[PDB]
Amino acid sequence: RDPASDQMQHWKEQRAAQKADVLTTGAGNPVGDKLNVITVGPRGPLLVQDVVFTDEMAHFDRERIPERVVHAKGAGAFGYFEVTHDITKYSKAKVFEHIGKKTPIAVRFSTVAGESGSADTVRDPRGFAVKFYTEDGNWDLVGNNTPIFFIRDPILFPSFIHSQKRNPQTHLKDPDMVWDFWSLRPESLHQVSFLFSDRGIPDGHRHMNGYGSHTFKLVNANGEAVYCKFHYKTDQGIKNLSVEDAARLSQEDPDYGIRDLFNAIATGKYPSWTFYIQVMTFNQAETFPFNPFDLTKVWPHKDYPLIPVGKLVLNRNPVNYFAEVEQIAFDPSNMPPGIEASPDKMLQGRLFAYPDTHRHRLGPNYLHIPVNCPYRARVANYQRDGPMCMQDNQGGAPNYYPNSFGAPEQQPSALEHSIQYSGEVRRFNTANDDNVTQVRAFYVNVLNEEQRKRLCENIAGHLKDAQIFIQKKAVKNFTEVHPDYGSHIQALLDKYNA
Amino acid sequence: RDPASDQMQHWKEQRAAQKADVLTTGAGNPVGDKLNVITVGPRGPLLVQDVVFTDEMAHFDRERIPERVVHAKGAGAFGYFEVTHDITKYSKAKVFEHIGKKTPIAVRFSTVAGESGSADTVRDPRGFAVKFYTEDGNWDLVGNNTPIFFIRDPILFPSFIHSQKRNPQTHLKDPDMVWDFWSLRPESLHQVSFLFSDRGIPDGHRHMNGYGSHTFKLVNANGEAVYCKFHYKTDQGIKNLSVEDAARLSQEDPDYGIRDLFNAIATGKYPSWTFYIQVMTFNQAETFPFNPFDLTKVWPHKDYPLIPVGKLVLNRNPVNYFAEVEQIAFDPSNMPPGIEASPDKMLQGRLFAYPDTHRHRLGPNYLHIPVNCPYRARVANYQRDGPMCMQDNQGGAPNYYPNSFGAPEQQPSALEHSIQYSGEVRRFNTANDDNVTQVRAFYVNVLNEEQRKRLCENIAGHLKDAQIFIQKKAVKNFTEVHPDYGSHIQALLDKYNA
Amino acid sequence: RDPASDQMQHWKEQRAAQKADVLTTGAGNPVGDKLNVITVGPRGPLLVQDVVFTDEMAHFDRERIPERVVHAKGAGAFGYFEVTHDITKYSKAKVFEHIGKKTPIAVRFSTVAGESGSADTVRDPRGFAVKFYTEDGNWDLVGNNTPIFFIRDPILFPSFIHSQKRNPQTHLKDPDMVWDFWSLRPESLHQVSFLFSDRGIPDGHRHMNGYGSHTFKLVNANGEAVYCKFHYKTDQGIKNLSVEDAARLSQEDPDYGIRDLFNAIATGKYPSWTFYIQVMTFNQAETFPFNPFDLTKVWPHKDYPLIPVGKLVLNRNPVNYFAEVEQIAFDPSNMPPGIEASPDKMLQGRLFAYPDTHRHRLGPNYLHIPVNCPYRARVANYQRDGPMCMQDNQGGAPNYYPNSFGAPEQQPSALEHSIQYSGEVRRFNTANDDNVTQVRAFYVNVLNEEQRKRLCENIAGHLKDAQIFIQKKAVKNFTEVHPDYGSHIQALLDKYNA
Amino acid sequence: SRDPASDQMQHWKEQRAAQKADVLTTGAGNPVGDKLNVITVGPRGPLLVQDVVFTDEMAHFDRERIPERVVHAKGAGAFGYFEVTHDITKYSKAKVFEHIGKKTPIAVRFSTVAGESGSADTVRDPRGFAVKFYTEDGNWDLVGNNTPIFFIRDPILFPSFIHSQKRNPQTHLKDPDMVWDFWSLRPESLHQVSFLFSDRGIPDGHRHMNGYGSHTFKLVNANGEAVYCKFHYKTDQGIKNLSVEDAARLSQEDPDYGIRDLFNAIATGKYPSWTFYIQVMTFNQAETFPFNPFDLTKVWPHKDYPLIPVGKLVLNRNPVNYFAEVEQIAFDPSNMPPGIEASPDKMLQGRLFAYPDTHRHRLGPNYLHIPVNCPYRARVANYQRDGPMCMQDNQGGAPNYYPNSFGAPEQQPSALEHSIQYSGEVRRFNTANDDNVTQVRAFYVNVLNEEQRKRLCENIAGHLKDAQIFIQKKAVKNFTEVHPDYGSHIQALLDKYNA
Ligand code: HEM
Repeated sequence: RDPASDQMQHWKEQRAAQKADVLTTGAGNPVGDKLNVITVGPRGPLLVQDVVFTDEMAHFDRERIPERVVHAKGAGAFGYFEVTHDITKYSKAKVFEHIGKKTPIAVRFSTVAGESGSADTVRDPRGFAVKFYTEDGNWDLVGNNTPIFFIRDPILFPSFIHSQKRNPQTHLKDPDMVWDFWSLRPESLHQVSFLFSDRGIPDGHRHMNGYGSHTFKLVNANGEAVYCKFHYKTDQGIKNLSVEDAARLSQEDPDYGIRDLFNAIATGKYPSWTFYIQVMTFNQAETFPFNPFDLTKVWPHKDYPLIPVGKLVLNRNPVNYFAEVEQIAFDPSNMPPGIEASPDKMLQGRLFAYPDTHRHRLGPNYLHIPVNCPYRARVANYQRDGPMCMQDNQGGAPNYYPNSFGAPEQQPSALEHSIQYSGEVRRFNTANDDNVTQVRAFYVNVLNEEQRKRLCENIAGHLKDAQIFIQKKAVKNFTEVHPDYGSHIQALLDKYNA
Repeated sequence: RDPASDQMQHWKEQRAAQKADVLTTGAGNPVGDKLNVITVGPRGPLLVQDVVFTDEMAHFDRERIPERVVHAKGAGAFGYFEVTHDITKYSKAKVFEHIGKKTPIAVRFSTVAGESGSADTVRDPRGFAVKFYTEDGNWDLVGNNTPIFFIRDPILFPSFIHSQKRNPQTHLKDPDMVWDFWSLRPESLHQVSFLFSDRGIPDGHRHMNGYGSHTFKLVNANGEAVYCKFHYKTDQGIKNLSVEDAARLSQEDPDYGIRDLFNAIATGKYPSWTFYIQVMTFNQAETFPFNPFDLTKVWPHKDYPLIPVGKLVLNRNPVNYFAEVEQIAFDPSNMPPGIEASPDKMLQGRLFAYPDTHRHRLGPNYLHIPVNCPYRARVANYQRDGPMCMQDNQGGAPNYYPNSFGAPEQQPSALEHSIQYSGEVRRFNTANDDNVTQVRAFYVNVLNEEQRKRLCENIAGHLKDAQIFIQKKAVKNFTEVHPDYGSHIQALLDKYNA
Repeated sequence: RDPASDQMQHWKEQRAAQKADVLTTGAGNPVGDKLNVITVGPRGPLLVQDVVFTDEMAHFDRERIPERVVHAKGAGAFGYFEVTHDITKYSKAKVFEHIGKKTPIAVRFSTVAGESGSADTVRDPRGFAVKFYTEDGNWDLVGNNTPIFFIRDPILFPSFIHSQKRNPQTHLKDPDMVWDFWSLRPESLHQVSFLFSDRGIPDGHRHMNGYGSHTFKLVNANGEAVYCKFHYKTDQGIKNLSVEDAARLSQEDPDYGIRDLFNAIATGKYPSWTFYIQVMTFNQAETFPFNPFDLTKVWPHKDYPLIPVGKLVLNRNPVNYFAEVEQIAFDPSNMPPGIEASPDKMLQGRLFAYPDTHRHRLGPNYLHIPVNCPYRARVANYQRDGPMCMQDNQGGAPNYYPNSFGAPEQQPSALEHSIQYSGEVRRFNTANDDNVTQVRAFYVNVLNEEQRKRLCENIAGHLKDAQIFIQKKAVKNFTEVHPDYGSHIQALLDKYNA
Repeated sequence: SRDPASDQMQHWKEQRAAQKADVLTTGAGNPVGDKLNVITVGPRGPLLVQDVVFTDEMAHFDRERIPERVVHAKGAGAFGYFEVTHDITKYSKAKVFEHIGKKTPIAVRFSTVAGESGSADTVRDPRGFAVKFYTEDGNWDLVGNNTPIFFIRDPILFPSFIHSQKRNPQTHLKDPDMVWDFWSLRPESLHQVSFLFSDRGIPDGHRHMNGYGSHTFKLVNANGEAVYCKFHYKTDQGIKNLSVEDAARLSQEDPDYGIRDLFNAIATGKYPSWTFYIQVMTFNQAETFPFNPFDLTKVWPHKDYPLIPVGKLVLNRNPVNYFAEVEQIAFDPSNMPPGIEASPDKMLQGRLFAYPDTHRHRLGPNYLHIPVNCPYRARVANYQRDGPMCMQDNQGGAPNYYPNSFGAPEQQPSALEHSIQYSGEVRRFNTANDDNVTQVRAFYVNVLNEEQRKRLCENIAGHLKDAQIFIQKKAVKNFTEVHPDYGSHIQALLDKYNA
């Protein structure tokens, strides 16, 4: 009797008021009997000329595409972003042009490590990907529910993902892998501390915040630029699940977040987020006491306050999930003029990985998929062909550039902003950037002892199943942040170890 | 110039009287400079943040799809099929519903053995596929320029195709392979004789006939059935290129068939074909002097004369060749009600092979591409998902059948025609059915002494390159068709063997 | 300190005393630093010439392949099959040739509806696939832990699967879908009663049986044929979990089946199964009160007793799960001489489905994958090419049959059995084919009073969520099996709809 | 009395010295009783699904084809070795150059450029000359051409140039407007177009042509010192070309002339060889070079940069299966062992991405598991896993994350990349107006005699004539800037054609 459990009945109401459609093959031929197969006699074998069977059976056999290598389990919704404040002094992006402008958006939430059948309510970072359909093209802000990440170099991302997933022989989640990587890489202390905090299991997707995480770049109409951070905080309030609640729910309803989001929109409780930016000038980036492009660190609110910008509103549920959610593609490199990448190593690597994996998971022409289409921008270029090529393939337009025959032209208004760099082209070590200073501020200044104990309990509940030498180096890293942090964990580890 | 050479100039005189479009990325983001790459300094290395380069380059790297395993080289056009005579007593198909009914058609000609770079004017059968967009879905008549073929059992087709293409080690056309298989399978004599006659290299595609080759089955409104052939003869006249003419044109213009057909439609010289059918009753099927479903045999006109039905007209050149011709897919299994298959073993195998290879060459959802979409029918079934799902995926419609929720329903007016078959289920040998009779009639009656000489010499020019024991068995088959036939070729071979 | 948790340390104890391997790219180039990405200066952007990063990131972007459309969540193991008795009177199959002959096997257990991330201890059928690498090629016996199935016609299979999986709009398991199809298809009664009994949730894969379910056909050396059923019963004893235990484990260890099997093998507690068959002669097939090819029916033991055959033993864990378990493919069409298919419409449908779905999920040459390779037979034929062709591609052997150059030859002894059938070619309706007779026997004779209580409880526990009109027609089906059956369920349903 | 290619099926059979035929099996190894007749219900009845033999063979026939190479689709392949003759360890520490007399297996694919899988070999086109070294430090792919230069000097123009070299997107026909509108708007193409439309446009097979790395590369020695090098391999068979008349004839008579020619030469023992040289430019001379030494449209003059010998390439083994060993072979310019790196050549930078990207598309994500692409002389050990058509053991139970405490593969600092300092703005620097004419004039006036200049002009005219007049005018102005005689001679011919 919930809106999700009645969707077939609601879809019906319209069909009772018509007749049914005629059942057809894929080629549109009417089917006379699709409940019984063609055989010679009632007890005879099946015949090849039963095309109706093979046509439907062969499409069933190809229903599955590869799930996302990460963030495989998720839920999608649609709505709009509305400007509420003028930040045209920082970014000339059309999406910020004037107060009151609405831009259609697509959103997909997710976990990270679990695959397409896992539970929603498990401890994991929560993906929060937003796709803005602007006139200067699509702007993908592929954020998640934390301002930081576990690593600061993108070449370590496949290893970290491997360590979070299944053992390659046993196919089991391996704590030895999980904490051997985290202990050997102490830059994860910051996001690990956030991961095992209360915010590690949000109460559905509507009660959590979202962050672009990376430092980005904004460019105004004068060609001047600043660096920035994208925040969108829930208007529904920060709400989490205790580990007792999510465990029950992980079995009771592994699709808790999907059901919650669909039911909420289906009854008009349209969720919303307030969209902010932090701004840091180039001079301020030269005097920041850390690397401003270090994904393990936040811009403190005192020195870089939140400037409000707008509002994210989700008011439409997907009609077909596979078409509109499973096949949606977010590319962090989808950035319209007035918004550019920073030299954040992690973001730099993301600029390659997403279109690369999307050409594998979906296909070379994945931007032709309806939800991925920049349907508010006029696409015209010199790319042609590819498997599953749709529309007119830009027809008979000349396919080489430059040309003398009227094909599209570049326009200097969309050219990037120039930055001077100097240095050797090599691999600079960032393993020993500051790993504990901002974490100590998190352990002492952000949490109460009620949250400190739950956090130390949350880590010890899972680290206990790793090897003792791993716990040694793990605790060693927590004591460098706070001796309270380590010894608190160490006592609880002494408990499970007996 | 000819309308083919001027196609870029004409596009300029239709579009380029306005401003030029905006050159964008795949995601629609405008591009300021698509002529120079992003580097650090004028002589510095390339940067990953030049995603404009990666967007265009990665799509270029993915343009190519597998060519057709056969008939890789061809040309496409579009037009209509119009009804001129009433054959509704034979077939209830909506395509012949009333005289004057027009149906949009898609057509693609082709050679057979050559790949995408081969020449048009070479000795080879000529594919002639026609796609009818009917209200009952698409009907694909995937014919060629001969009423017969080389074999009568589909299990030998992959080897015959292998024998006609490149040697697996040298990648060269091997005459040993061609005539070893042909001498070992004398059922090929009928189509080998047609291949080496003047028709083997028709003057383009407008000057050849088209045939469904196979015996088909027609069903009227009262359930009664008849067996039929599909003929469509050229209205522009039969015309053939000579050996020196085609050899020269293979050098001067490999794409002769493309250019000729394109320019004809472009100068309003629309080619056309007169549609016919032969009808054979089920009682006549039992009295037929051969297997009536034997693809190596014709139905003689004296005993089974042609019957007018309609006309085929091609009057629209493709706008983008890749999207409309290279991506087009014809399935002989695509038959609307009133048109069914016969027990032709060859056709029986083709029922599986085409939708099977199309899921590979194009993809599981290849019917979603525009030219293969049945855009005059209403596709409604319980198939969902698949790679590159292009439509709404039928929304939130119930995906299972039967169901109590108004989803599509089978209609019993589309049921197939039921007939009894007699015998054990078993591999029946057709290798030594009649191989020579209808070939002797082709040699003595269909040709004159001018055409026999030119045909015998055409065979000798290719058979001479195989080994002697291959020439021997080949002559043994030709001598078995007619003594003058075999001795004629043996005379030429002796000359070449010197 | 179970062997699963200590897999990495055990692997390192085999290192120990070996210097670790040099870390390379895909092309074998040694890597200097795989922990830091190339940039222009310590805080400059990323460079395309960091091929090491791209080489690794691009492969991580492609790790995932489509999961199985059904039976996605599974566990694999290896061992052997040993012949214990003499059934050469029935089957000339070399896999049964002598008592004591050992044939290697590979096995995969699985759930059905859950996808890759789902839990093991849920109510579902349990796939039990066995691949026999025989000297006559591979024999795939793709069974599950029940001798019957929900349907008896393969064209209903996509819809049954669709109704068991997620709603197309909400992406949630939909009880209306599950029971609308089940209520409208009473042929599901027999397997539904099994599914919701105690046997619906086995305590791991070692404590369940396996059945081929379908009728098969055995042929001996003298051409005599008989029909057959396959049975292999667990020597570890049938053991099932309560829904309370199963629901609890689905939160603790969703991989309960994988862990129990991996650790049982690794501690030498090899599970085993006793392989049986039931034999029905063709004369008994026509006298049989039921249709001996209806997948919803069993063969009663009193009239067709279990004939012992051999032993299945699993004594080796997989080394790489993805390479050995995820990529393994079973085709019921893989059958050596002495083992044939029956006119069982369901099996007839499966003959096409598995190779079809493996060419998509895995690739056209998925038989080249080692676990799918028939490494005890010599593959030699005229198939060539295909994407990712890995072996010698059969070198430079003549690729056409027949030929005169000593290529592989057919041998007539491997010919199939020839039956004569009778009747039209048409779709015969099998919806009302005795849907209750063997179900009432299951309720009355097989079960005690407790089992009936749990059965009706497990039924009403899930049917409670279907619409009232869906419950009525469902209770109608159960009451047709037995008035006590459907009234006990109805008595429970009213306590749920209150 | 027939070339070895013709007799290959006969030679295959007689290799079976009275062996007895292999048993015909399905894909899964099941013996086939009758692969000549399909299963029917009666002699005149319809086909049955339980004929698994027919479907198994047919469905694999339906999937034989893979996408062709987006460029260089038409070509031939051969295998052999590279032998070191001189000591260049002063310049590079590559194991393939380790000591004099050291041999390394090589695989080579020759190719044309524009035509697809069915085109003719003896047509005017650049010739691909890719060489794969299976060294103990992994594979070294040297993906070269038969010319030391190219048409453009920025990788972003390569798709547009290739498009303008292939078929018109509506008519599927070759288009002179497309071809000569791009070249005339991009006058950096002058240098390589002149080489194209000279006598070296249609070589007489693959054995009678040179090979070059074209790009400037970098060589690093054992001390960490680097230079800028050019790779050269010269035919030991002599420069030999086909006339326009004979090339036209052979394109019809024998479309696969080069494939056949190379195969018979190896099969009769006439193994072709190429002497491997290197040009060497220090970093000081790099700052003094009158052009951009990383400009792919320019060569280092031999008088100023002489050839230093290294060894010879030798092709002595034909492929056994063309599809598996030639059609499926994959060369990646980014396959470079230590002691060999890339220069900031913008064209080389784009190719670092394109080939492994296009190879994951054409062949599949795990294309390095294909044998002819396998670096079978080095032990692959990394933290990559799974993927479509995972072939070997997938590295077993080895830990799949780095760093790790369980003895999995480790980086070694001896393979670390050479470091160069760069300075400037990060932006798009224009190189369209670099020197486009200086070396083009040297080739027109000195490398060619009067007889070759006429054939050169007649080849440009015989093709450019089919373009529109306004394209001919801007094209001649480009040739005029090379030399007035150059532009005037072409204009003299074009006026004859256009009448
Ligand atoms: C018309 C009926 C059926 C059809 C069309 C069908 C189809 C399929 C398909 C497409 C797969 C995926 C295979 C893969 O991707 O690896 C599969 C898996 C499987 N099926 Fe069915 N199925 C049917 C009924 C059955 C029956 C009757 C049984 C057993 C008696 C069964 C047992 C299994 C098992 C065990 C697997 C998993 C194989 C593995 O572990 O890799 N199925 N089926």
